[PDB]
Amino acid sequence: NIRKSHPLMKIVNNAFIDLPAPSNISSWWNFGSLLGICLILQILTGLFLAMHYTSDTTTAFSSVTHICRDVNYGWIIRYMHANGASMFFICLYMHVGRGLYYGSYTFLETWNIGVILLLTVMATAFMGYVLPWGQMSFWGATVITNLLSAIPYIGTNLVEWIWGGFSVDKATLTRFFAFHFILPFIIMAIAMVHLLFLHETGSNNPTGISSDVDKIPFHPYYTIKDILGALLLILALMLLVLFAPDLLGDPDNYTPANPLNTPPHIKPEWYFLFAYAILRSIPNKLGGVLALAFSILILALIPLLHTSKQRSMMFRPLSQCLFWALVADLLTLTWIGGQPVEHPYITIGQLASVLYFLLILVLMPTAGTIENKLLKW
Amino acid sequence: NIRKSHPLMKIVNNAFIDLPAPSNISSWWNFGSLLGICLILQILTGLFLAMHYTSDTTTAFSSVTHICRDVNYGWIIRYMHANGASMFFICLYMHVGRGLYYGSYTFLETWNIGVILLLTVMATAFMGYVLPWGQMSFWGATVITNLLSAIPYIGTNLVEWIWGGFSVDKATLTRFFAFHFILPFIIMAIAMVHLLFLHETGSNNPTGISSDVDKIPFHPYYTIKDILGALLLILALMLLVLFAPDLLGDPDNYTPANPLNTPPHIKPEWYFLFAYAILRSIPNKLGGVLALAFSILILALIPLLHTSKQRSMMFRPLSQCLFWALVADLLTLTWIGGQPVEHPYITIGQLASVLYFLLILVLMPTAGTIENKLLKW
Amino acid sequence: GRQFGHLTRVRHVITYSLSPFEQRAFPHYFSKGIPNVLRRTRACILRVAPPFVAFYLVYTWGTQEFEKSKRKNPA
Amino acid sequence: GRQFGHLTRVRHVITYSLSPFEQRAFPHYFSKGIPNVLRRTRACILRVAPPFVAFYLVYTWGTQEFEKSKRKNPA
Amino acid sequence: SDLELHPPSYPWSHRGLLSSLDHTSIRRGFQVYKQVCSSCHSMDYVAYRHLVGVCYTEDEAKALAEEVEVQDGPNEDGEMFMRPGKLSDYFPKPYPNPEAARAANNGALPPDLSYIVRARHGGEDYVFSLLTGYCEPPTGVSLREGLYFNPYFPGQAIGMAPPIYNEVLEFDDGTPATMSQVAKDVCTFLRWAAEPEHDHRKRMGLKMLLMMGLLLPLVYAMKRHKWSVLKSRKLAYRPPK
Amino acid sequence: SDLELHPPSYPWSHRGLLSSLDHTSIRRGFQVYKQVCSSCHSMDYVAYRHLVGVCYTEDEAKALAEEVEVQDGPNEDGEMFMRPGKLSDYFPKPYPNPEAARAANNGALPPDLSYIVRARHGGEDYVFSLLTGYCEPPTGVSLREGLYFNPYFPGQAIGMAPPIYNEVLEFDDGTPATMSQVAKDVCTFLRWAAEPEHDHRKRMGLKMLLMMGLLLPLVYAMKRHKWSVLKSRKLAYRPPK
Ligand SMILES: CCCCCCCCCCCCCCCCCC(=O)OC[C@H](COP(=O)(O)OCCN)OC(=O)CCCCCCCCCCCCC
Ligand SMILES: CCCCCCCCCCCCCCCCCC(=O)OC[C@H](COP(=O)(O)OCCN)OC(=O)CCCCCCCCCCCCC
Ligand code: HEC
Ligand code: HEC
Ligand code: HEM
Ligand code: HEM
Ligand code: HEM
Ligand code: HEM
Ligand SMILES: CSC1=N[C@@](C)(c2ccccc2)C(=O)N1Nc1ccccc1
Ligand SMILES: CSC1=N[C@@](C)(c2ccccc2)C(=O)N1Nc1ccccc1
Ligand SMILES: [Cl-]
Ligand SMILES: [Cl-]
Repeated sequence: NIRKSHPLMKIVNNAFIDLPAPSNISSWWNFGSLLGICLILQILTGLFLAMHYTSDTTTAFSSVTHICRDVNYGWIIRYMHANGASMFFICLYMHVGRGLYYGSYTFLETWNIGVILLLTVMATAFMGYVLPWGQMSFWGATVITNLLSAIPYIGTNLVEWIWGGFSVDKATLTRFFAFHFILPFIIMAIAMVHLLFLHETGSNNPTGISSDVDKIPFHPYYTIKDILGALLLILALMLLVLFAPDLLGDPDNYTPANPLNTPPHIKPEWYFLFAYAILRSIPNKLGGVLALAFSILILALIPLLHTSKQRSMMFRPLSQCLFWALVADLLTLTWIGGQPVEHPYITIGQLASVLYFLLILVLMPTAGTIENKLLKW
Repeated sequence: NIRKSHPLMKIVNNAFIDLPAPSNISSWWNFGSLLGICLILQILTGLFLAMHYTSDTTTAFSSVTHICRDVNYGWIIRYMHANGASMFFICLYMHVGRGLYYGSYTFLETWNIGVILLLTVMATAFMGYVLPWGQMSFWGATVITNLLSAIPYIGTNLVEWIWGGFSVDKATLTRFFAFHFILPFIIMAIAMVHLLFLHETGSNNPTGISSDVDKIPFHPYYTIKDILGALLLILALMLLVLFAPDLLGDPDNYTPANPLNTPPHIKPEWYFLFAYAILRSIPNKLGGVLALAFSILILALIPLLHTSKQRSMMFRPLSQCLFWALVADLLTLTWIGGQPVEHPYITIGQLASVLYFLLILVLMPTAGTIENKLLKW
Repeated sequence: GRQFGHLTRVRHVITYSLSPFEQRAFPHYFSKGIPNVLRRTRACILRVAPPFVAFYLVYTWGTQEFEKSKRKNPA
Repeated sequence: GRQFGHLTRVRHVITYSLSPFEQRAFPHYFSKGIPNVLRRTRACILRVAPPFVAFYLVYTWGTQEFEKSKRKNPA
Repeated sequence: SDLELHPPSYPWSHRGLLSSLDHTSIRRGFQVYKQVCSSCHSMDYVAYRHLVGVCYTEDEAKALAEEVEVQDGPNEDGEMFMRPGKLSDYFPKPYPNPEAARAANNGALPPDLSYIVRARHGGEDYVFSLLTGYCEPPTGVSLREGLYFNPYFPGQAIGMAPPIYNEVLEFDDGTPATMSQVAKDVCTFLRWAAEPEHDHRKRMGLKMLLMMGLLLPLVYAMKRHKWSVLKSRKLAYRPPK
Repeated sequence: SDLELHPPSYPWSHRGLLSSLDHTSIRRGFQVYKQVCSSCHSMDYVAYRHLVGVCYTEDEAKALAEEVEVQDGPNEDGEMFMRPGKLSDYFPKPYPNPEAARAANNGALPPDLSYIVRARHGGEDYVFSLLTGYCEPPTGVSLREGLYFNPYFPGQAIGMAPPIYNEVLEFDDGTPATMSQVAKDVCTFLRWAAEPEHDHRKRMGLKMLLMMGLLLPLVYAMKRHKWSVLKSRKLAYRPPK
């Protein structure tokens, strides 16, 4: 049998064909491969955009226009790439939520580099949104890069060193395009290490109980379910591309960047609004920035906060409710982030901001200790 | 011992530390790692050039100028990248010559993808030399892309489809920059499969005889020899960068591209001159192109031409002489390729061109059959 | 990695299975399917719905206040 | 891959080795080194040199012809 | 920081998910832009050739390009000169740069209109409501000379005088050039200017929905087919006693 | 397709591997370019600020930039206008485009000189030999009016009249402005124009050679140190009998 002994097809076999997998993993386990597909789509649409895009402020806005009007089928490539990025962040957030609800974070190595995979995608989509060089691109790029000015002593030096000047200008757009090109390949490399550590143990499953007593081969059972899921992923993408391309995009980005005046109200893309809300919830520069970093780096210390003698929340009602109060709370912070710093959105943004950190750090750890005592162990 | 059980450091251990290696591999085995170093240098210098380069004909010439004059230490980055590419081709040609002289091609899988690694580097350096958009860049790009017009029936369609127009223009320079960016990462991926198949067997050695009876660990013995070799690789590069940057570069490339007249005599970079000579040795369009393709794809069928009962040429004097007549013959074709199609360089170019294919296909196969009979087996 | 034949230990467990060409891929899809969906939502609705209703009430109040907070008063 | 302890079979072979801090890294570098380089070049020069001398003769003749082939003749 | 009134939703014939633009109204809308708007507003990203096969023939669009003079050159003497437009020329800019534009428009800058529908919330609903929504200032608001009251513009004070009115032009097909007619036609054209792919994307969207309506249940059926071995499997535990 | 005569190698003081440019000769060479060459030849890639700290002070180079007038704008009225140069301006182009240049130079195009030494084989040896190498045509060659014989130019017929001669300018430091002097100074400046990094790269080159002369034998010594275990190992074969 050559499938099991060829040094190249051996690694494919042990990952997609004869890999033992649990027999009961639900649709929430489909998002791992949809992330891979999303990445592949962003490579290909991204690559075919880079063959017609130019990286300088004078014609960066116009080269994207040139794609949507003049090159054959470039407008569809461009909206696939724009909406593909948003589908990427849908899958990312389901992927993480699956890991929290069902306790998959106990795979420390897999989980802790998963956090790294989250940061690098954010850094990618950030440096992608700058490239069309619209108004939102420019000033969104200005707010973000100035976060480093809050670091004491060395702040301004790192910002102007990143900028290559005294503000985001021609030098930034060129290097950001270079970074946006190369990072998605680094991502693919780390995603391969994601799987390598994963296969060390195999998948968790909805129950949190070892599935060694009842495994099925990945092929044909999860190859076909991953196809079906991908076909629903294409459906989601194409509905956005072909019936609502500017639903998630802001209108202000359709006016060339102006370094002299801002829009009266700026809002990130939806997938960053929850974190922008946390930033604005503090009337301090360095405080807001640190609260923004810990908002995402909180994931790295979830495994240290596991108190339950059970792994999944499937059998933990009191943790379920606190889990869904976090989704609603995160859905609240997303709403505030899309609204102007005005009454009562300000005070709401602070209460939802505490509730975020309060749930993860206090309410959920102690909630697991209670239900352990309710079960007499 | 964690070095042997951590799933990540396991693969490093079995490749650079505890890997058994022969005890007698000479300096000709140093060029494998120097290729890796060369690749890393071309990534880094390449990346830091891409942060200041612009990809459109109007300012593509000027952005490279902008690097060599205005950006801190960009002129040294740029000559490292230009001369790094030439060092890459020195190492490539030593690497292959090592494989032929010592018979390493019997590793079919490793060898046959090595051929693929040669083609992709040529395709990279080709699409790199176009980017500065000088005269040699433009017309060298014109001669090459028109090779596809020789394919019957579908020729012109593939050329104009590659071009994105009716000649090499703005659309080509943009996609060629995109291809030049992404290909060196594909190379690194295939270089990893190069090693994977290699480690299946381990290294050959100067004698062609199995070294299982006498192996030494790669560390510290070949880690230090690879360092020493790399330090001589930096020496070669820096002598070119800091004392002779325009020795291999042609002067004509310092005038912006002109799509209306050619230079009276065009010459590729040195690492393609032997093959350009083979192309010009035939007064036929499709004939010259096919003779050019087979000039490199001849490597794929070397293993089928092995007749000797011995593996290395170390104990085969009659093959040694034919091997060095090939280096001289290749050194001859390099000279013709750098000279204008005029008497007597024309007829010399044809005799050296036959001698190339005559040696590989006839003289060396039968030369191995003789020396087998001289040794009575 | 991990292989079949080295996972765990099992004894005295029998599995009966039918070929996929001998049975129906959609058996009682609506007959047994809908009652199962009702049981599944019934069993979890009280754990999921409240926090999202709580969000709905904050969302309408906050906009209702903001939408009129910039109205003018006679003073 | 391949590991130490699974390579091959060897019997009755003894290896004596000295520590690298007990001996000299350049022992008789010129005393024994140069005569060995002479033996090595002597042993291979006849197999390497001729084809590159053959190239040298073609190279000078071809340029010598070309360099003067475009000179003018009285006719 | 003023109060805002957002535009209502008008029933454009291209509003529906599968509904194409009305190309006769586009044709009329181009005529509005040329005669009325092009003297203050640029369209830097639309060329005469884009009209071919949408609302004018090639011969019609060629004749249209030659009705204006554009700069070309250098010639063999190094001088710039003027010639009639061709299909490859972009629509002439009314001003060389925005600084001249502010000086010619009491300090205000008429924006480029290539993307105007996409760069403002409400699209043609906003533009239609703005053009047709001028009215006298309410009691207590007194605008400085040079500015005009328009309740849909942020701040309600806009530097553009009402640009359209009854009979500003006559349409080629005899349609009464009422203010509302002119607004409807110019708005349809501006949608096309900002999204020329509009009709083609909806045709693709229809094909995408139909293929998905086929492929989703078939792929679902393949999943259920393979999985049926497991979904109907039966287990029994028979330990020794 | 004519016969060629290649230039000999002159002993420039920057010829050696470690030898810097002579910056007084650069200074004189800039004066040649400004007064004589800049009226026909552009230098699109050199700016006044590049002179600072090489051959002129900042104050000197600023005063030099203000000696010419350059275009700037728009102002608040949308008009272009002229102001004196500043350090950030590139050297003024003599013609707006090459078509005007051919018309002003009997059809020939004086190339940009920013890179001239690097875009022709022989560099300053070629340029020095060309400028100083004009002579009467040999018997039997009759050049059309407008063209000038120069044996170093390909084809021996060049569209540039001899541009330098005794006393075309006076140098600031009193140096006799002989033809050969003028050629030597302008050639040194043109090398600097094409390779401003010249001196710095040689200083680095010296440091690179010195570090390599240290690191190569030390790293060699580490290799031999580890390998000595193997290079002096002794083997013995003792089979049973
Ligand atoms: C940091 C990023 C912030 C960005 C803001 C994004 C906006 C949020 C918008 C909300 C969308 C919610 C998606 C719909 C979820 C419905 C779940 C449901 O129907 O069933 C509950 C299910 C219970 O099922 P059991 O597994 O317990 O057992 C089954 C026995 N038959 O239990 C499960 O299925 C739960 C599995 C996990 C669900 C994933 C959703 C969470 C998304 C964000 C999490 C980020 C946390 C850092
Ligand atoms: C396709 C690309 C074409 C591009 C044109 C490039 C221009 C060519 C310029 C020529 C440079 C030659 C480099 C110098 C080689 C010197 C070799 C020598 O000194 O020793 C011969 C050696 C014999 O040693 P043994 O291994 O037999 O045993 C040793 C016992 N003490 O035997 C060996 O060491 C030989 C090992 C292999 C040498 C590699 C050189 C070949 C380069 C091109 C080959 C391409 C073929 C397709
Ligand atoms: C065709 C009849 C026209 C349409 C459609 C629009 N205009 Fe104009 N315009 C003019 C000026 C001086 C301005 C700037 C006003 C300011 O910045 O305060 C404008 C602006 C617009 C806008 C932008 C509205 C916004 O930013 O929200 C739109 C949508 C617009 N105009 C539509 C001047 C003139 C003008 C000079 C006499 C003419 C003929 C037109 N505009 C015509 C049209
Ligand atoms: C400073 C004294 C000068 C130097 C140094 C050079 N020139 Fe000129 N130049 C002029 C024309 C009309 C041409 C084009 C000639 C042709 O294409 O046939 C040139 C060209 C050159 C070249 C190029 C030589 C080559 O291509 O091999 C060089 C190196 C050169 N020039 C050096 C005209 C004029 C001119 C107008 C009166 C002046 C003042 C100068 N050139 C000055 C210099
Ligand atoms: C580009 C980014 C990513 C890719 C391509 C990716 C891909 C995958 C895939 C294919 C799986 C196995 C199949 C599955 O469970 O769906 C998986 C599992 C997992 N991932 Fe990711 N992932 C990414 C990011 C992340 C992030 C952001 C996190 C957490 C913060 C994470 C943590 C995990 C964990 C804990 C598992 C194990 C789940 C289980 O087996 O129960 N990964 N990932
Ligand atoms: C995970 C991978 C990626 C993500 C999430 C991503 C995301 C994005 C986003 C959100 C934009 C903004 C689009 C817009 O506002 O119009 C963008 C633009 C762009 N991306 Fe990417 N991208 C990825 C990979 C790539 C790659 C690999 C390339 C090229 C090789 C690429 C090339 C481009 C280009 C040229 C643009 C500018 C054109 C445009 O704005 O549409 N992207 N990207
Ligand atoms: C980017 C391109 C390449 C890289 C990075 C690379 C790297 C390496 C390395 C590190 C080794 C093992 C160490 C050594 O023998 O030096 C090796 C061995 C080998 N390579 Fe490559 N190589 C490349 C291209 C090629 C090419 C172009 C060929 C042949 C046409 C080739 C054929 C081989 C063979 C046959 C071996 C086995 C040599 C032996 O163990 O005796 N490779 N390569
Ligand atoms: C094996 C890898 C590579 C090789 C052999 C290579 C080779 C070359 C060569 C020969 C040139 C022409 C330089 C000149 O004539 O001035 C060039 C230019 C260039 N390369 Fe690469 N390159 C490699 C990888 C890369 C990568 C990975 C990047 C970017 C991420 C890159 C970016 C550039 C750019 C921007 C230029 C134009 C600037 C210039 O001409 O110096 N290269 N490359
Ligand atoms: C660079 S502009 C930008 N990039 C995005 C896509 C991004 C930011 C951060 C991380 C990932 C992606 C985003 O939402 N914005 N907008 C924006 C608007 C206001 C403030 C900040 C960003
Ligand atoms: C694209 S111009 C070019 N690219 C190079 C670096 C190259 C060509 C082919 C393969 C690898 C690298 C090269 O030598 N030339 N020049 C040149 C001059 C005349 C004819 C062809 C090429
Ligand atoms: Cl856009
Ligand atoms: Cl250059």
